[PDB]
Amino acid sequence: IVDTCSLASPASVCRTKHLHLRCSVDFTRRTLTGTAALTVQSQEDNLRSLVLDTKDLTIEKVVINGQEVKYALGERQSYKGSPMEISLPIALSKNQEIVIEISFETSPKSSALQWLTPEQTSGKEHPYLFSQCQAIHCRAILPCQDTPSVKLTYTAEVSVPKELVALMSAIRDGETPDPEDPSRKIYKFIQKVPIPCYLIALVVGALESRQIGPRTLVWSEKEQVEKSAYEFSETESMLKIAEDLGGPYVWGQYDLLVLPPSFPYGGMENPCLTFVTPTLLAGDKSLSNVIAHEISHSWTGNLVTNKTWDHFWLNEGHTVYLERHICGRLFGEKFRHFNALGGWGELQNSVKTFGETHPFTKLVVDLTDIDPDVAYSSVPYEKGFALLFYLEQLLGGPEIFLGFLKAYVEKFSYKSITTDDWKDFLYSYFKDKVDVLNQVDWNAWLYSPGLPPIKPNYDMTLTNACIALSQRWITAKEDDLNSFNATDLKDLSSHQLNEFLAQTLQRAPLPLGHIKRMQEVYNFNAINNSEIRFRWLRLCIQSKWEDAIPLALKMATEQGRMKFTRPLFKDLAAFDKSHDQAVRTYQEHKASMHPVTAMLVGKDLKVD
Ligand SMILES: N[C@@H](CC(=O)O)C(=O)Nc1ccc(OCc2ccccc2)cc1
Ligand SMILES: [Yb+3]
Ligand SMILES: [Zn+2]
Repeated sequence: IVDTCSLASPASVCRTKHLHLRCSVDFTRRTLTGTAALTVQSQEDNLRSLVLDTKDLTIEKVVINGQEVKYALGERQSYKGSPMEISLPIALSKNQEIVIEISFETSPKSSALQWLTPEQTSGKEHPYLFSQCQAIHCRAILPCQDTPSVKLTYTAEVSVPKELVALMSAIRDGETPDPEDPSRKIYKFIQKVPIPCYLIALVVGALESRQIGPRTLVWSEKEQVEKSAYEFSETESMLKIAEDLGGPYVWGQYDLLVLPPSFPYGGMENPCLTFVTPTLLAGDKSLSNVIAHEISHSWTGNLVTNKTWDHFWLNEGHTVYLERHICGRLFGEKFRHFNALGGWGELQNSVKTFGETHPFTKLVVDLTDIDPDVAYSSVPYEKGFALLFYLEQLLGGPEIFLGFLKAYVEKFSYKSITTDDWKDFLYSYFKDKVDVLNQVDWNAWLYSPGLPPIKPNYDMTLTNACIALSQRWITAKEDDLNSFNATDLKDLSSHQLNEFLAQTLQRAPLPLGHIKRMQEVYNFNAINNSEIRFRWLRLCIQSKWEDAIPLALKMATEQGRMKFTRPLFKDLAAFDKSHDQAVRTYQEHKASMHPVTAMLVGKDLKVD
């Protein structure tokens, strides 16, 4: 079996067991320079040459056994990058290992990194850097078998300006002055647990920490540290629940790093140090479900890993399932069901957007010649969760299925697996209910496009009030407008307000006068909760409210979480009154945008 997203030699020929990383972070040249010492193990006899993934990497030299060797860079294959075939002096046989030392330089345009000028940061005095390697961007930082089917420990030391701090997806070893006498510190890191390379992460900036748990520090620039330490207080209690569900948390520390507004995702499950968007800082902890989710990846994702990106749903489907149990443990089973039903709604939106026969709406996909960033959506999260939730109900409830979940984590820990490994284990574990398992339409669930063949059962308690109010607005006529009032919101939680807007948004456009009335009675303009403001502005713009144009333009650019930024640029482009300003705003911003985000919005807007 082969990973169609990688150009490297497959795990069935050789495997990287370890990486030693020495490098310094160069803010003036906007480059990472250093050496990548890979311990490779052969899986065959007479292994004379292996191939690594690269993207826009400058190779300075490839040293083996103190001596240089003959390497070659192949032709670029668009988004995949270019294959780097290294020549081995002495032939390897089964399980024989060799260590290879690549001196490399990263391009300023690395799709894995965003370099921020001081003016792009909170503290206007210092620069900032961060990586984001998932899915296949690790090769844009260094030569590697850039596939999730390979796992490896790594050790790292990195030189940065002594006024700054380096952090990695590892335990911090310590800080010492650089060997070449610059004004630089050389920070050290160690990761003892085998991880896929997409989990290698690096941040370099004016970072400042604050402890919020026994195994948790929150890291951010000085001006965010205080609000964050508050927002994520619940973190350790979520960790404890996660361990109960998943088994022991094996990574040692669980730190949190709150990144600059342009971080592309809500969170990245970097081991030991989760990355999160600043858009979670709502000031009432209401978005802590994202934290629960990242915590859950410490088992589903980071311990048991999808073997290729075709089986990405294993990572995310299970993690969303654990996420919603943690929140259910914390706030009640009726809340777990509210969140699950909301997810089905987001799945509905994804299928309608792509189209119900579209290949990206299948649970298991084929990313041959597809850039994984382009296929990314809520489908693997929500169709994967739906399947696990349907199976929970089919097989006798959450207690029974969480037993399966923990056994599943236990069986495949430290491994990389496919949809079949999962399904075959489900059958093994539930060998006493095989006749129940044979009732499920596996082909449709796993391989058919569109909404799943069957919808699970959801408790409606917390959802009913959302439906009542959305339906009143959707069907409102002139003689209804005067009766709407802020008391409508009186008993609705932040989560219900959001779901109200999500439901209303599915029936957009609403009449313009109706949306003006909504602002008039609810004052949604004044809410800064990002999930809620996101959907409110989408509704205003799709309903042709010109006054919402600058609001939407502002949110789309003042932060770069793609979940918010892409749909806003897309709505603004679709609205004739804002189309031109949308396209010009993008073009004026694409230079200081994250590289992947810049590219995706461009394709969205069809610019260039
Ligand atoms: N940004 C993180 C967020 C997180 O970890 O929660 C992330 O997982 N990114 C990501 C993951 C997979 C990708 O490609 C695989 C794929 C397969 C099937 C369908 C769609 C995409 C591309 C990007
Ligand atoms: Yb009426
Ligand atoms: Zn996830």
